[PDB]
Parts: sequence; structure tokens; C-alpha cells
Amino acid sequence: AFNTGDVKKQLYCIYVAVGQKRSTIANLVSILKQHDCMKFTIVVCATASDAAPLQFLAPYSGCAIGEFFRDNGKHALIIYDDLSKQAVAYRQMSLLLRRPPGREAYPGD
Amino acid sequence: KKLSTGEASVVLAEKIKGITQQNDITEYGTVISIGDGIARVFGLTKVQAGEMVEFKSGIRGMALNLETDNVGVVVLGNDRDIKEGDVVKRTGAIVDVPIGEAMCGRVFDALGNPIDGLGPLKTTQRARVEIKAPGIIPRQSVRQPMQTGIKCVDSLVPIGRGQRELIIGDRQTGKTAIAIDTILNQKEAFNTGDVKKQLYCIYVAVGQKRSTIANLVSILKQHDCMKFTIVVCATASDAAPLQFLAPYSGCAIGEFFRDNGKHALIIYDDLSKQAVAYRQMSLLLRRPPGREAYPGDVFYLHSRLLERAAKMNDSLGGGSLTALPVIETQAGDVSAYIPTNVISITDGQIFLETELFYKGIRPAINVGLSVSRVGSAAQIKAMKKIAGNLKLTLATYRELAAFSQFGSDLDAKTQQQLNTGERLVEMLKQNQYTPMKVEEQVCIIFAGVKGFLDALVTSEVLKFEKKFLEHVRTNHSALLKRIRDSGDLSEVDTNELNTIIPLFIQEGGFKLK
Amino acid sequence: KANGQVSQVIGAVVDVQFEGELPQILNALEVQGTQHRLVLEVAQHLGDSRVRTIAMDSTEGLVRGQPVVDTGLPISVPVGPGTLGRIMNVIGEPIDQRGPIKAAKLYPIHRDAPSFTDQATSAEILVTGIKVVDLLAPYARGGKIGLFGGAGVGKTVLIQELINNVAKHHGGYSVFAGVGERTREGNDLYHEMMDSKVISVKEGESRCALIFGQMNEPPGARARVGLTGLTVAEYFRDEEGKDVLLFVDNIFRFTQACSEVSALLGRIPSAVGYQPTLATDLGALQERITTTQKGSITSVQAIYVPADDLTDPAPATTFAHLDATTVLNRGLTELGIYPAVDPLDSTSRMLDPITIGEEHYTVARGVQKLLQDYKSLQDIIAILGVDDLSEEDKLVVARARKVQKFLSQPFFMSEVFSGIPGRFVNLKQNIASFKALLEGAGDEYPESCFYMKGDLEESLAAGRADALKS
Amino acid sequence: RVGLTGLTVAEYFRDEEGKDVLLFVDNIFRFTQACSEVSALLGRIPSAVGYQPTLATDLGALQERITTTQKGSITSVQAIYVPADDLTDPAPATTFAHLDATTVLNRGLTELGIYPAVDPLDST
Amino acid sequence: SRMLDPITIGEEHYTVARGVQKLLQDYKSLQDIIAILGVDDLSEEDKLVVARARKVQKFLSQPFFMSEVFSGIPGRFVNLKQNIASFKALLEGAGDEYPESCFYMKGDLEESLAAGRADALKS
Amino acid sequence: ANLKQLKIRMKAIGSIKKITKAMKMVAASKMKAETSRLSSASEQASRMNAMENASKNAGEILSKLTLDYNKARQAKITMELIEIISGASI
Amino acid sequence: TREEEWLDKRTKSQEKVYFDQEDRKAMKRLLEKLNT
Ligand SMILES: Nc1ncnc2c1ncn2[C@@H]1O[C@H](COP(=O)(O)OP(=O)(O)OP(=O)(O)O)[C@@H](O)[C@H]1O
Ligand SMILES: Nc1ncnc2c1ncn2[C@@H]1O[C@H](COP(=O)(O)OP(=O)(O)O)[C@@H](O)[C@H]1O
Ligand SMILES: [Mg+2]
Ligand SMILES: [Mg+2]
Repeated sequence: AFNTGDVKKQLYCIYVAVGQKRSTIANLVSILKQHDCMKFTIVVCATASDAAPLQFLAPYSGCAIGEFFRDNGKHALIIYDDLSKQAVAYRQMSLLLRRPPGREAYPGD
Repeated sequence: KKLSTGEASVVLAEKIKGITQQNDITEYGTVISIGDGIARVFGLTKVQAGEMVEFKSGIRGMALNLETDNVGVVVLGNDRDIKEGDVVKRTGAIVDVPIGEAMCGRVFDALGNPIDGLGPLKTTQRARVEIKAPGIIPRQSVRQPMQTGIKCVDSLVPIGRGQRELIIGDRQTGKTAIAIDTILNQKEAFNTGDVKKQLYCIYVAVGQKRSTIANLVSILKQHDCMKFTIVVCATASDAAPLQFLAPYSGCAIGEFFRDNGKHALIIYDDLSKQAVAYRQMSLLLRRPPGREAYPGDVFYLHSRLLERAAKMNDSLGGGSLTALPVIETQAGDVSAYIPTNVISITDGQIFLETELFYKGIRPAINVGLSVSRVGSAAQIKAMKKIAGNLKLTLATYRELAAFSQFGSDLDAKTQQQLNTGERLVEMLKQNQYTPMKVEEQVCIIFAGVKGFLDALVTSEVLKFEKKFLEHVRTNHSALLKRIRDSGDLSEVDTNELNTIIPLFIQEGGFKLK
Repeated sequence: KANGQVSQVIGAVVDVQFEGELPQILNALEVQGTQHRLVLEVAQHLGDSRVRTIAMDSTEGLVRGQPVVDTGLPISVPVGPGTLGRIMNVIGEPIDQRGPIKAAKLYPIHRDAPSFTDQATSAEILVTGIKVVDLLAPYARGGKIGLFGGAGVGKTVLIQELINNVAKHHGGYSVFAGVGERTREGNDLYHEMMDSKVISVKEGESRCALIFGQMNEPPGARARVGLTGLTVAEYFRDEEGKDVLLFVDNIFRFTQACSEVSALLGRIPSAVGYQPTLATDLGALQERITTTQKGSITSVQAIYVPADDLTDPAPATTFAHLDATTVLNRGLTELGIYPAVDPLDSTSRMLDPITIGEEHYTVARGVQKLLQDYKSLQDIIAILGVDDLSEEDKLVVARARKVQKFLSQPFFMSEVFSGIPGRFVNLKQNIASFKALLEGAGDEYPESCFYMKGDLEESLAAGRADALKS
Repeated sequence: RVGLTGLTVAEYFRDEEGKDVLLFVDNIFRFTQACSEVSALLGRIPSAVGYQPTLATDLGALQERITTTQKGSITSVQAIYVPADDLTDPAPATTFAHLDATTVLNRGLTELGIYPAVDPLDST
Repeated sequence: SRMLDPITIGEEHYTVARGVQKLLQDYKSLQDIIAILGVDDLSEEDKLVVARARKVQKFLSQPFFMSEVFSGIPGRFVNLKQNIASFKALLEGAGDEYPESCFYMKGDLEESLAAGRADALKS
Repeated sequence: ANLKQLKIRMKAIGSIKKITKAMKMVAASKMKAETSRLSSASEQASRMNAMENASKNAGEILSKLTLDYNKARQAKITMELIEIISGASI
Repeated sequence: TREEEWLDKRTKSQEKVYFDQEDRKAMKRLLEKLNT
């Protein structure tokens, strides 16, 4: 759709990688470049080495980038890699803050 | 450390100021914190554990935690009324509830306040809610039956006066139904005047909506079984402490009868819910939680209650207090915490299955698990004999039921046992709000064990039951009168019964095969 | 004049420090200087003139020392016909963008339940048009109604159909409070009520009010919006003895929101992570949803069953408050049957031979025995097959399959999924249809004709037509 | 502590009188359960399946004061209740660690008319 | 393994691996019923699958050099080509006629066939 | 291990064992008739023996699964209790 | 490890076959009956 001039079907793709080895994301970006599909893709990376708050904010950061297109008449596809990993980071960041834990140690909210 | 709730800034400020004015610290308290229906009060020394206290607004509370620097109180009402700084005065008396005969036929709150609106309650005296159960000597052997009216129960799971029988089952299996059926059967004595048999009934509602309670009262008034029953209501809207006290309030009302030589029956509905209310109070007080977050003494909570149902000896008067606690199992698993406790406390349990309820078996009583410790000692002389054979036949039939679907393929003398068991189970079925006198039960169970029902078709068993009782009630009234007075099935009556039953089956219009 | 000021902000829980005359519990506090109106609900007195409260909006942007005003009364929302046909928030703000709400007065969302003497219970059949419900679990006008379902079994679609079937042609007013559910469904329902003319822009019409505390809202809002919807209904009931239809989209979200903040409020967690006050918090709400001498309220509430575990504390406790219960089963969906109403588990306090006709009670029990017997046979059928069964068992299996398929009914709101127009079944026709099936009226025709049909006559005609077609 | 009270009454006969004593204990599971409750009340963190950390020690105390000496012996016959029919439950497991023999009473033997209910095979 | 793809490794290598996994998964889906009741009532194709899966599962095992003291048999090193050929021939049904014991702790398919052929020869 | 699934699997095996036990009864009856009549009997004998073996194997598996269910039940109680204690400590 | 799913699939499959044949018979018999 992007190559052909049909704007009514263009779909910007956003890929949010939470708690993934940078090697995996690099292979994925190379694959995207190989097919030339990277010109319309955005990759947000919060890898395992990154601090827990980063893994917690990456999905929200990506969603805001998508709201840009949403509010501007465009269409955006945001792909949150495992949200279970975001929950783990939030659990870590909250427990270290001395907040009372819930079932499976996850915060109540 | 972290801090102490007794180190409030206002209390500390007074010490720093140096003015030794406590505004009569003893017998008066000042609220320090309020949350989730629990108020911590500084001062208020000389307050007994479990005592009632009055707040500035008018709502009462119960002092449950006597700490060094404060008192943890559970408010008996809405928590919004009183705020920090309010004054608390100890009433000076442990919680008590009124007792007497003038209460029968009235709906009460957990504290004895009549909510039915029929008028002011006029009683002589009041009794403490919390007291010790009778010892080992004051008691006496359970030798007197408590006729529920349910065929299966009165036959296979007998309940004697002074016994603790647990009605346990999943949701919507017919537990409350059994309780109400018992109350209805007890009405014949009051109507007739047999003081020896009169059994006052007490229904305790815990965590139940007021709509079902109104329906329950209407049913009792409809069947006239009111005027000898007492309803104690601790509805879902009532605070947790009230749902925790209702059972003890009811038990005290029953002890009145027991002490005076009268016989009383108390039913606790949704007893498990009472544990939930106690757990809430305990967790909010920050007491150490145990399994399933229940406090350590949850078991104790129930024991001291159920152990108050006893059969007093003839010296004290011979009274008795029969209990029927209810328990709701989630997935039919009795391995949970509260079921195991209440099963270990009670004598026997009536286990209700939902699958049987679906299959049309009402009451959905699983006789395999259901057991009564007292046993035959409770039943009248007439039942014990036939009931033993009945239990054996049902046991063999449950063993054989595994091959029910393979009926014609299996040999004879086994499929016959299967057919016989079906007749019995159909005979044990019963409608709701239809209690049967013990004499009529004997005739029906007799027809079943002798084997006469094997002739009829299973679908006609219940028709024969009602139709045959009408004939016996009409013609053979001396026969029933003997069974009722003597209490035993004499040989002559046995022969008389054995002759007319098959004769009736023939002249009856119902088909056979 | 603001006496208090923010002192601690953690999540949605906020602590406030007051100089004098602390507010009673449950009062509403207004924070000053916020871009959007932020309200705090007093929950605890911590001492030293401190109160711990729960925020109704996002606490991001708050600052320690920010002044707080005490209103002196709990959260008050506008009641009356001014709310009819208008979407409202938990605190009474209009989110429909049509302007301010006109109200004769403001009522607080917290009040004591009605007494026992003024309960005034009454039983009267409620024809929903759904044959399975009308047959196995009849609904009572003025009694609570529960739809227990897991994720994606069809309880949302069922709520829409009840609205289409009952809300319309209903003399009284109707309220729809959707707490915790998704916002997409809210837009669909609003547009549907507008199309159906249940609500309109033209004043004096639009006999229905809407309250939404959807997911996007933080805790405390999802925990009190249900009370807001209930308060509107109570006015319509008490001040006018008018029958009220209260539709509560999932109420499980109410208890869930409470537990999300219970920990920060200081409470110890319960068995499954819920707050210790689950039963009382829930009962305080249920007891208010009841018919009384003045008026009647017919409440249809959906209870989400997480992981299809009916033993979860929330739905387990709710069971006791309901008069009629409708349990949705996921296995039926796999079979294609809709609605997926478990015929055996579903129960109704009105399923009594005295309340309803004896014939109705007799027919229902027969169906339940038939289905239960079929379920028992399935085991041996797996190993031996239907052939090795006896004629009696074969007839049971055949008739049960036809009955189970006949229980499926196509509703209007479901057309887009299936493509077949909805259908409405009267009570008399429903009982007769199932009574005939029990007698063997349809044991001749194929079971395929008893699928997504309204009445037995329609099903038989379709079977005969397919024959002439082939 | 009631179990220890009965145990003490028996120890007198063993040491002073020098004779053999027979100590019957209503199911020891309730003794174990009561100990668990006091531990919880005292604020001790519960163990695996809700029992107290001192299950072994609380149970071993009583079971060890029961033995044979030069003066006499205390033979204990104690009832065993298996919760949920789980022999691997901590209470019955820690108990079996002490039992020297087991006497299993069977209902079928009663039906046959034999009324020592003990089973020859199950008993060990 | 991320390395398992038709482009990185030969398409033949990938097809053989997927076939083995499909064979083993099919057999694994039947183990419960086979445990309750035998394979007699089992279909003919399913019985062939069961037999072939046992062979392959046994053939997967191999003796190591470092584990030579434990078992007492010399270790085996299997080149990639020999490995693929062995499993390809086994899926095709080369060694189905022989007993499954000849594939236990064997390096290459030819070794198993020689042992199986000797067992056929002995009788 | 998701006790709900274990209980379902336990329930299934019990039904299988029950049905298999019943068929063994039926096979004994039918085998008796054929021997009285006397290959057909051989079919019945093999069926009776096979059902006995199958019911036996099912029973072993059911006992083994019961152990795992009790094991899982104890762990679940322990895990939930630890959550409650950790929340109550702070 | 899922024996319950095995029984459920077995049950469904056998019922469908048997009752599909019955549906064939029922359409034929009623058609013969409707024509006259
Ligand atoms: N003997 C009976 N025969 C036919 N129906 C019965 C019988 N007993 C009870 N029912 C019905 O089963 C349902 C349960 O009645 P009941 O409330 O007494 O049991 P319950 O387990 O206490 O319910 P709940 O869980 O709400 O407290 C009701 O619908 C009742 O009408
Ligand atoms: N009567 C029905 N007929 C066909 N499909 C249905 C029907 N009801 C629901 N479905 C499906 O069920 C799903 C909706 O379930 P829903 O009512 O929304 O439960 P929940 O509120 O928990 O999400 C949709 O996929 C919808 O297509
Ligand atoms: Mg009940
Ligand atoms: Mg929904």
C-alpha cells in the first residue's frame, strides 16, 4: 500500500519490544530492511538490560506516537511485545518502592 | 521501630504542655482513628473485653482489642456517623439479648431489637450472649428424636435432640429448604398440645438479603408455623460484627428453653458467612492471618457456639437445644478450611449433591457420605428395624449403579437389585414444604423394604405413596394411632400392614409390572 | 475556603491534612488548581487531622501542599428526567457534550438500604422473549437478575437483547450503568439507543439514563459509578412509583476496583487478593437494588467469572443476593449454540409450581432430566457408540439433541454475526413447543431444523421445506 | 496442653509405681491442629500447608516422653485422622515417623459378623 | 532453535526435522489411551506411526565418548550428512522391518541395520 | 498444576475405568453363554481379559494422578498463604 | 495429557454420524408422506 499511492490503506506499523535481547531486535530490523518495510515502521526498544521503568514506559511511549497518526486522520498499528514482561517490570519497580503486593506479587492495579 | 498508634500528636502535645488533665480517662474515651468500621480509642481504661460502648452520635461498639495504648473497637453500625475526636463512654455491661416466650412469632435484629414493626417487645429478663457451654455431667445421652419430616433424614440420617447435625452442600441444593421443612413438622404438637414434643424453632439469617427473609416469614405465616419460631436477621447490609453476633444471640435465646426444660431447635443459615465477617474484623484489626486469611481461632469461634447445643439431664429440667448449622461448599470440596472445622465439631453431616438435584432427586441427599453419630439411638423403636435393611440395600445399589446402563446384558438377580433400588430412591423423594409425620414414614418405608414396590412402575411410586396414605389415614386410623403412641411397630400391626398393601396395589388404578 | 492540603500521593490513594473540622467519612473533597475537576472520597481518619481518600480521576499532576476544599456532603449527582437520554459520569459530569444537566436536586450516592418492614417483595413473571430463560430460569419483575459468564460467552449481547426486548415498550424508565467495561461497547450502545429511539435529542423523550465508569477510568471511579447509577434509579423509584429497569454492565469490576486500592489503604489482603470488605461492600450495593412499597426496580447485572471459576469470591458472594441466575457456559459456544445458557446450572427463585403454572414447572423439570440423562450417557457413547444403546437411550439422546438445539434462539442484536433476523417467542408458545418435543412431536424431523428458530411451528415448516427442496 | 497433662499422669505411674501404662490419645491430629492455632495467634509465620513451623518439635516432645525405661513403660495408642485422605500431609507424615505399629479397623469385618474390626493385611 | 529455517540450513534438513517432530507429536498424542488400553483397537496407520516413533525415539540416543565408562560402549560422532540420511531413510520406512532394539545407542543407521540384520541372521 | 485440569482428568479416567469394569462383567456373562453353546467365545474371553487389564491400568494412573493432585493442592495452599503473609508484613 | 478431550471428541463424532443418517431417513420418510 505504501509503494502504491493509496493513502486510505496506508498503515504505519509500530513495534514495541519489551524485555528482549538486542540481538533479536537487530535481526528483526534487518529482516524489515531486507523487505524494505522499515520505511514506514517504528521500533521502540526496552531490552532486558534496560531498567524496569523503561520497560514500563515503552508501551505507553509507543502508544502516544500512535495517537499522533490517530488524531491526524492516519491509521497506525502498534504491536506490544509480551506485556507479561511489562507487568514484571512494573511489579519490580513497585515492590522496590515498598508498595504492598498482590497475588503473584503483582501490584493491585 | 516504626511508630505506635497511641503516640498521637494531640495526646503527645498534652504531655509536653505539662497539664495533667485527662477528662476522666477511665470510663471515657477519645477516638483516634476510624476506618472500615474499626475505631481505635485512646484511654477508655477499665473497659472489659467484649463490652459495649456508646459513641457521641449514639451508635454502639464492641471493645475487642485491649491494647497498651488504645482500644480497637468494631462499630455496630454505619462508620460514617462518628469522626475523629468523638467521645466514647463504656456502657458498663457485656452485650446481652432479651429472652422469653413473648418473642416467638417476631423477627429480631442481632441485638434483640424487633424489626418486624408489630410493636414493642415485652419480656421479663435478658441473657448474656457469650457464656460457657454445659459440662459433661449436666448433659445426658441423646435418646429423643427430632423429627424433621424428611423421609431420607428421619430414616437414614436420624437427628436426636441435643445433637449437632451439619447441613453441608453447594449453592442452591436445598439446604434452607430442609430447615424450613423441619420447622413445619414441629407445628402439629403446638396445635395438638403435646408439650413433650413441642420444639421451638429458631432461624438465624447471616449474610442474607432482606427480600428472602420476608418471603421466608410469609411462608411461615402462611403455613401458620409462626408463633413458635424466632427469626434473627443479620442481613448483608448489617455490619460484619452483627453477622458475627447473630448466631450467639440466637443460641442464647435457645438456652432459655433448654435451661427451663423446654426443647428448642436452632438453625444457623450461611454459617460460613459468619466466618467471613469474623475474618474481616480480624484482618482490619491487623491480627495474624492464617489459611485462607482466616484468623487462628476461627475454629474456636464455631466450637464454643455449637457446643452449647446439648441435652441437659433430668435434674436441670431435661431441656435440649438441637443445632442445624448450614455450610456452603464451593466446588463440593469439604477439604476446605471451614468445612473441615465444622465437620470435626459436629456429630454428623447431611451432604447435598447438585448432580442429584439435577437428576430429579429432591432432597438431593447423598446417603453415602451423610452420616449420623447418634444413629439408631434417636429413631423410634419402629424405624430402627426397617431402616437398617434400607441402608444396606442402598449401599449395595450404589455399588451396583456402576453397571446400571448395562441392564439386560447382566445376569438376573443383579438387575433385580437395580430395579429395587430405583423404587426406593423414588420413594425417598419428596416435595418442598411437605413434611411427613413419622407414622406415615413407617408405612411407606415398610412397603419399600418388604419389596412390594417392585411390582409397580417407578413412575407410580409417589402416587401410591400419597394415595395409600390417604386410605390408611382414613380407614386404618387406629393402626397409625398405635404407631404414634406406642412408638413401635408391633407384630400384629406388621401383619395387618403386610396384608393390605399388596391388596391396595391391586385395587389401585396405577399400573404394575 | 480550603482548610486542607495534599500531603501524600501514592497511586490513586491520597492523604490530606486538615487544620480543623475534619469531614465525615464518604464526603467528597474538591482539589483546587487542577485542569480538570478532581474529587476525593474520604475513606479513613488516620489521626492528627489526616484523612486517607481515593481519587476519582488521575492523580498525575498533583503536588504536595495543594489546597483541598471540603464540600460537607458525599458525592452528590443530579437526578430526575434531566438525566434521561444523557450520558453522565461518576461525579455527575455530562460526557455527551450536549450541555449541562438540569436536575430538580442532587442526591448523594451513599445511603442506608431500605428497612425490612418496607421490603414489599412480589413475584410476577417477566417475559423476556428468550425461551430458555422464560422456561428454565424465569425472571421476576422487581427482582434481581444475574448473568454469570466468562470472557466472551455472550453476556454483553444478552444485555443488549434484553434492552431491545424489555426496555422498549416499558412504561417506566430504564437506567444503564456500565462499570469497568470497554468504551467501544459504550459508543455502540449509545448509537443503538438513538437509532431505536429509546433516546433522542428532543427533550421530554428519551426514557433512559446512562452512566459510564469504563476501564480507562482509574480505581475509585469504577468503584463508585455503580452507586451513581443506582442513585438515579432510587429517585425514579421513590419519588415516582415507576417501574425501573437497571442494567449493570459487569459489576465484578466494582469489587475489582476496590481491591486495587485496598492494599494502599492499609487493609490486609484476603484469600484471593480481594479486600476483606468484599461481602459488605457488595451487600451495601445489592440491598439498595430492591423493590419496595413505593416502586419496583428490575436489575439485570452481568458478573464476569474470571477463568470460568465460579468459586471465585466475587461471583460466589453475589449468588446469594440474586433472585434469578443465568449461567453462561463456554462449552455450548464450541457447539455453536447461542445463547450459551447452561440449562442445568441456571436457577430461578420463581421456578415454583405456585408462582408459575404447574404445566410450566412440569415442562422445565422434564427438560432438565432429559439433558442430564444425555450428559450421563456421553461417557459410554464415547467408548461403545450410539448403536449399542437401547431404543430407550437412543430416544433420549435424539430428543435431547433436538431440545438442546431448539434452546438456541437468534436475537436481533446478533444478526451481524449470524446473518439471520432476530425472533421473539411468547411464553405460551414456548411452553407448548417444549411440551410437544417431550411428547415426540418432532422426533420425526431432523435435528437441524430445530436451530435458531423461534417457535416449533416455524421449525417444522423449515424441515418440510428443505425436503421439497431436495 | 491437655495431651501433655495426660502424659504426665502416666509418667508418675511409670517412674514411681514402676508399672506399665497405656496412654490413649483422641486423634492426635487435633493436638497438632491446636498447636498450629496458637502459633498463628502468637504471630509466627505459618509453614508449608498452614501448620506451625514447630510441628515436628511440638509433636516430637509428646512422642518422646512416651517410651520404655528401666522402671516401666508407657505404650500409647493414638487415633489418626488423615485430612483429605492425604498420607503425605505434614501432620500424619511427621506422626508416622514415630509410629511403631498401626491397627486398621475395617467396616467389612463388622458386616461379616467378626467384631474385632482389625484388618490383618493393612495392619503393620 | 532459531537456526532451524529453510534458508539458513538446507531445505532437506528442515523437512526431515519437521517430519520427525510431527511423527513424535502424533505418537505423543496417543500415549494416554495406549497406556489405558493397548494398541490393538488402534488403527493400522496409527499403529505404523507408533512403531516408527519408537524406532526414531530410540535412534535419537547415542553413546558419548565421555560417557564411555558408564555404558562401556565406544562413543559415536555423527556427521551432519549421515544424520540427515539416517533419519530420512527411517521416515521412509527403511528400518521398519527390524526390531527397535537395534537402534539403541547406535551412531549411524548402517550400524543399526547391521545389528538388526545379524539378529535376523542368527535365527 | 492447575488442579482444575487435574480433577477433570481424574474424573475422565474414573469414567473410563468404570465403563471398562462394566464391560468385563458383560463379557464374562456372554463368554459363559458361548461356552455353554460350545471363536465367538474366544472374542469374549479376550475382551474380558483386555477390559480387566485396561481397568487395572486406569486405576494405577488414577492413583498416580491423585498423588499429584494432593501435591498440587498443598502447594497452592502454601503459595496463597505466603502472598497473604508478605502483604501483612509491610 | 488430555483424556477428557478425547472422550468429548469421540462422543461428538459418533453422535454426528448416527444422527446424520437418521436425518437422511427422516427427510425421505416425511417427503414420501408429504407428497401424499
Ligand atoms: N424437595 C424439593 N423438591 C423440589 N424442589 C426443591 C426441593 N427443595 C428445594 N427445591 C428448590 O431448590 C432451590 C433451593 O432452595 P433453598 O433456598 O431452600 O436451598 P439453598 O441451598 O439454601 O439456596 P441458597 O444457596 O440460595 O441459600 C430452590 O429453587 C427450591 O425451590
Ligand atoms: N447470540 C450470539 N450468536 C452468535 N455469536 C455470538 C452470540 N453472542 C455472542 N457471540 C459472540 O460472543 C462474543 C461476545 O461475548 P460478550 O457478550 O461480549 O461477553 P463479555 O461481555 O464478557 O465480553 C462475540 O464474539 C460475539 O460475536
Ligand atoms: Mg438458602
Ligand atoms: Mg462485556
